[PDB]
Amino acid sequence: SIDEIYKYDKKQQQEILAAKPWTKDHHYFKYCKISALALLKMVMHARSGGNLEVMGLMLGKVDGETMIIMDSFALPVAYEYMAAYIENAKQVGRLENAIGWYHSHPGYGCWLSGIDVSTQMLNQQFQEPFVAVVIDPTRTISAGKVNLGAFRTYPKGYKPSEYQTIPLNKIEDFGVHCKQYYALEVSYFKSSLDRKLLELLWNKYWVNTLSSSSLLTNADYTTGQVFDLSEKLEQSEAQLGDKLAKATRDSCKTTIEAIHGLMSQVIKDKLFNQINI
Amino acid sequence: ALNDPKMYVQTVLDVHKKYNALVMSAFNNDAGFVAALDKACGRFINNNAVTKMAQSSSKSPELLARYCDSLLKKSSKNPEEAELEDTLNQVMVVFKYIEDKDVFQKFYAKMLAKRLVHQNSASDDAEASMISKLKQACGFEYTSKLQRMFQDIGVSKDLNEQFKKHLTNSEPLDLDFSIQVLSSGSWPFQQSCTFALPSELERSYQRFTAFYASRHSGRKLTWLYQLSKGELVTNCFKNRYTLQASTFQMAILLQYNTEDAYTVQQLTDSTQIKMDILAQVLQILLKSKLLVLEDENANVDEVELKPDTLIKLYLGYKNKKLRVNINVPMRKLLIQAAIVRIMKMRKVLKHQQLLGEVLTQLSSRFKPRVPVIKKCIDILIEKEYLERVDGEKDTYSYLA
Ligand SMILES: [Zn+2]
Repeated sequence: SIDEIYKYDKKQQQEILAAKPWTKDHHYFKYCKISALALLKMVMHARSGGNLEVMGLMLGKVDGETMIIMDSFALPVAYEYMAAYIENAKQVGRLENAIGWYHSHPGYGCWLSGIDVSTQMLNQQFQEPFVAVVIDPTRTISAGKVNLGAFRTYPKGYKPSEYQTIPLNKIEDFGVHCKQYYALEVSYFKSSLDRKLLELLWNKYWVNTLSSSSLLTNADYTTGQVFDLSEKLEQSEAQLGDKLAKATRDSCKTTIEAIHGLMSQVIKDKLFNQINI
Repeated sequence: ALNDPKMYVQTVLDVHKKYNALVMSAFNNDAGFVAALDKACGRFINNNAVTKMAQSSSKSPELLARYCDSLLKKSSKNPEEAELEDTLNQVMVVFKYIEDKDVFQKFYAKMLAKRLVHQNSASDDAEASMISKLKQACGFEYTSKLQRMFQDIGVSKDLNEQFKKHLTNSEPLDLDFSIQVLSSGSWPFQQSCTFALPSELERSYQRFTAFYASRHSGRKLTWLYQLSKGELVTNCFKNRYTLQASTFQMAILLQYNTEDAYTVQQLTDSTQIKMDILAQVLQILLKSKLLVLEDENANVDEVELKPDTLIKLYLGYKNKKLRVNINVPMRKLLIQAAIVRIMKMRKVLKHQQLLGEVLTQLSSRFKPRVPVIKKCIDILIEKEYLERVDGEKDTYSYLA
């Protein structure tokens, strides 16, 4: 039956909030579990603004080293409207409180800006569990895959690459504000049961899958991945003379995606072209 | 001080100078003596007590402008340009201590306009020196209005002497014509009262416009008859009288060319002058006793100036004064929030680049105008908000 993500346990949440285990170690949070509804609403709001920028809050809880997100609600926008709409979190009947904020970067990669990192610093300083989601609408529309942006920042006065596609303009902002935040591994959870049963509506499409036009839809994504892998491997070599394991994993995922696209193309060719010859 | 602020200003000048000399002799930069200086000059001088219950507070910091006006205005024997310059030099030092310098440039510009247009300015060469000193205080933008006012005075002076040369090639004018062309958008003056030009002054008028058509193309002329004067002589009286009067009084007097008496209504209809202005002109003319009515016993005060009384020119005019001169004078808070909001994202921004991003992005409501935004950004950067760059170009930065 698995599940067990739901059934918000108030006592455990209060205990983990009062313990404050992330104050001692800065790299406490490493895994971000976004829900299906969270992603659906986030991407819908991100694309419902086109090239304009949208932002809202996302509700969830904390379990050990993972931060689970169950819901997300948009915002009207800096004026009194946003503050008035914030009361929705405590006005409705829901036990998930609030865990962070999401905001879109329409065509500017997935990194965190200077104002973004400053707001995240403030939010972490006075609201201990907080994460920032920096999803990109244009990239997921063009490439057909969703890129995630869980980018929790570091504390002030403390000292301790993936979507590097910004050609000219905002790459300067990327370089200066790069060590001020660390990415979180995004691992999606499906509630199973009802949603797993109802996911048959994806099977209803059956045409975008049969004609996917892969390997050209996200050609720029693969070229960027290879470009990142090149200096990842160069850094692994410099250290060697485990970054090599990470470079090997990245190469394996990129190659697996390429071979999956080729397999889809071969299946389509066998299904359609090799009939009535 | 309110009644005669002339000697009040002179008191401040004398006290300040002597304070420096006494300290360096024996005190050797005493802490107590220096501290007491900054507390006395600020509160007691900048804003005095009687500005509250007299419903006059804006005029108090504006008495410095009229003092400098008196030095550059045509008057009796004035101090030479050897001791006056050094007193004006220390005036520049104390001027930067005041925070509302904007009102200083307004009142001095209005007072300079009345001094220049009426030829009442003295030492016009020294006037250029005074304005040049004000340029170094803030910049050419601060004195943008003032410099144009002085420039067109010189242009009109050369224009008049060129017009005289043009007169020799044509029929000579029966009267000496001089005109200050002034400029539009840089002067406080504006045409407000309609006027019917007398038939005697029309021809010269036309002549000048011809001279302004060949010399300049695509330029109009908004004549200000309320600011124009002239000299009119009488050739039928017992004695020659060369009176000096404005254009309105000139037209009123010239209306008696064909007849001897006129009623107020005909004067209003023929010259198309507004009721209030014409009433004031008629009253000041009656003060000089140039025009009289039938009933001497009638009092002008308790009897209203109805537009039916028949005033006739006084043919036996023998007024005891030969020097008659009737030419004597008769909270928004949105733009600051917008500025800080737009400076939030961009740490460093130019002044004019910031302008427009706030000036006209929200222009659909409450058109803010440049000076309001300039003043608001000044009072913002004053209170530890923008802290502009130390001099590298004109970037305003943020917390840098
Ligand atoms: Zn952002």
